[PDB]
Amino acid sequence: LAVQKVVVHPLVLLSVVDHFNRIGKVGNQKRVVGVLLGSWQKKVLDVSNSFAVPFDEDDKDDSVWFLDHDYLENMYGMFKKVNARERIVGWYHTGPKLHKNDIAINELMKRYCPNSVLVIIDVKPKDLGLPTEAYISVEEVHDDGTPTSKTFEHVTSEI
Amino acid sequence: VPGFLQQSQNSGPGQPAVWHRLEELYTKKLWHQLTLQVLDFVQDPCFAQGDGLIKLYENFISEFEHRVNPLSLVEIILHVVRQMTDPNVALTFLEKTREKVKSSDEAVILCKTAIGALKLNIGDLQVTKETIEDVEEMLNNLPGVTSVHSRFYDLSSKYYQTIGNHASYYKDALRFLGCVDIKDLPVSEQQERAFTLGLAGLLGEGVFNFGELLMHPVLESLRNTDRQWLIDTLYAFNSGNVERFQTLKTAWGQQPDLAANEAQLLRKIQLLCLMEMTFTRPANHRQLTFEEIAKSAKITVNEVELLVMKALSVGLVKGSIDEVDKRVHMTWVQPRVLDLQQIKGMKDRLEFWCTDVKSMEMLVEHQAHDILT
Amino acid sequence: VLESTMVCVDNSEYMRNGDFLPTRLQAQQDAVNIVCHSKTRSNPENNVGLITLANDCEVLTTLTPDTGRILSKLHTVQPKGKITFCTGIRVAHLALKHRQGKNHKMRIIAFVGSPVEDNEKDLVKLAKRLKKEKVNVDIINFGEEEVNTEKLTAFVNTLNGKDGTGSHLVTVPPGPSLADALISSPILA
Repeated sequence: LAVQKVVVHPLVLLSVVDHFNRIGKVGNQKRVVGVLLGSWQKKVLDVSNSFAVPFDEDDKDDSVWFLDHDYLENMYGMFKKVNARERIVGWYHTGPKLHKNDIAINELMKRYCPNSVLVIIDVKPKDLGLPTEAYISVEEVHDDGTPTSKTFEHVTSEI
Repeated sequence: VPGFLQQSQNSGPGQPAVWHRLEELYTKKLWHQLTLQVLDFVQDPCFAQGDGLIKLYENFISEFEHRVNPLSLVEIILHVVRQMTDPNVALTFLEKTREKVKSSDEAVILCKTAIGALKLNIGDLQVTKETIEDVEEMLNNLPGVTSVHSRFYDLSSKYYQTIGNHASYYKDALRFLGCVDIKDLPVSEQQERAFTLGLAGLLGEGVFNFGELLMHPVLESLRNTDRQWLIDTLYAFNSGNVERFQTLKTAWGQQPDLAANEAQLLRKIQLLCLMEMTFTRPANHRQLTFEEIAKSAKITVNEVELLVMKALSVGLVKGSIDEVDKRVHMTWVQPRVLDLQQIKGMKDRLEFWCTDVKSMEMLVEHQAHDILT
Repeated sequence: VLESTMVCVDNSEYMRNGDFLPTRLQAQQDAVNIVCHSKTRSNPENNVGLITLANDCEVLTTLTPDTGRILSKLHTVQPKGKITFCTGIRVAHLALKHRQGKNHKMRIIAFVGSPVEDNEKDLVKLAKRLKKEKVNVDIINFGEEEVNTEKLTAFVNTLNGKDGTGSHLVTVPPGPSLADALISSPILA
């Protein structure tokens, strides 16, 4: 695919943990979503920074969810002023597993980066696996005759 | 200009009340809400056959077409051109129709589908292929599936059926059945489509995944139909039972296409018999004697090698042939659809595998406990 | 007053109708231009943003103390899909929950020009949920008010409860321009 390996820096992990903790201080939340900035080296992603964006969703309905894309653009500009070589390469969320509305959020993010990568970062200290699980959106062409849909193809993630 | 509407208000081809409702919608300028009533009336249960609705185009919809949904503007013209039958001027009609609706790519897709179907009717397969290959590329750019996909898939399936390319016809018929709920289709249409899909799957080139086809709900429309033999034939293809195929010859030979391509059908079912033979045996005993393949596939021994060649060339199975010992060392099979009981057996194999992995992990942890970090 | 508003513009198919001169889409464009300007001069710190009400809700612009970008977004708004009023209001409420300044007050402008295809129970429960968070949703009942005059009635009655005119149900019968009825409505007062 367009992505061969996603390298997530420890700064990204610490930023994600801090974002989750500061939002969860409110005492009523499930996951937090932010934007991932990095560079491109051959076909290996180099996710190196991140910033939190306002985000909310309904507990019952998956189609109801708000993401502040204007905030996304403004903080992208602010970070680009500091580091021009770090560009939007995808997004992240701290939900332990995927969500049904993750495809819609990736479609929203794809405008800023066409080959956006979603890195699910589990804040909970899993004993065996890496905290990061990288996915990229692909058009799955089924052979059963079912119409082509958008799915998340997994990508080998490294720290 | 609305004089036609006022004419039909008193002396109308349809019900004057319907024309009054259309007049009220026009006066209120509920143009889109006028489009639903126009859709309801265009498929008229009274004068769909009469040519009067043709003048509905120029008199009524041509005046307000500048602010109609192109996708909702096109299918009205589909039934409008349904009435007219003159071939060549229909092409210009639909060309102008395609020209006016340029903002919506779906409208262009539907217009090209209509012109492709009409050109398939006249037998111009060469230009129909070019139109199909262009509208397919345009359809790929369209995100997701919409209401226009089904018409495209039907047109392309009919094109491949007219050519006779069974593989592509089966491929596209699967898509068509995938973008349309089967409950909406008539029972006769479902039965006919299931019969043709099974026929293409039998006659298609490289169509070996009969397990997925067998689970298609469309075939369920033929459970009690007289064409149930076809399902049985597919069963004979799924298990690679060439003896079942020869027994069912008395039923499937009556179909002209199966009778014509019985040789290719026999070759395909022989390949599937090879797949079944390698699949049944456990991985320790996947060395099939030449006699076993010859007896199972109802072929001579000296031909067995050639059969394996095909199965090796297509990619159905992997392995090698030891002709000196007259054996076939099969090492890999095309994965097939498994029953729930087979899945349970696979889960039991996973249980044993997990037990072994856990036992060895505990052994390594215990033996190297002092040096483990 | 120091309040934040989010306009629930409608871009359904029925906006193509010429009931409101010149078209319902252009009519609601002018109405949005008027209401956002009114909210801007009401308080310079006020926040405005655009949420569409298409087949699937799409937040065109979040809250911002700017006006021209709202009309810039509305210019590209094409009429497509069917109204989805249930999800649009909750999406807007989620947007207001994350305003730049929490001292602002809740407010949603709703442009309903298509029938609401939902049961009354969902609407009343949504109204109660918004009332719990002190959310005021002002609804313009143009377009198909002949069928929506009852569901929106229950919505506004349950939102406002028994005291206080937190939200209004300004119903504009078809005419020259619904914006010309907005400046006399309590929405802009």
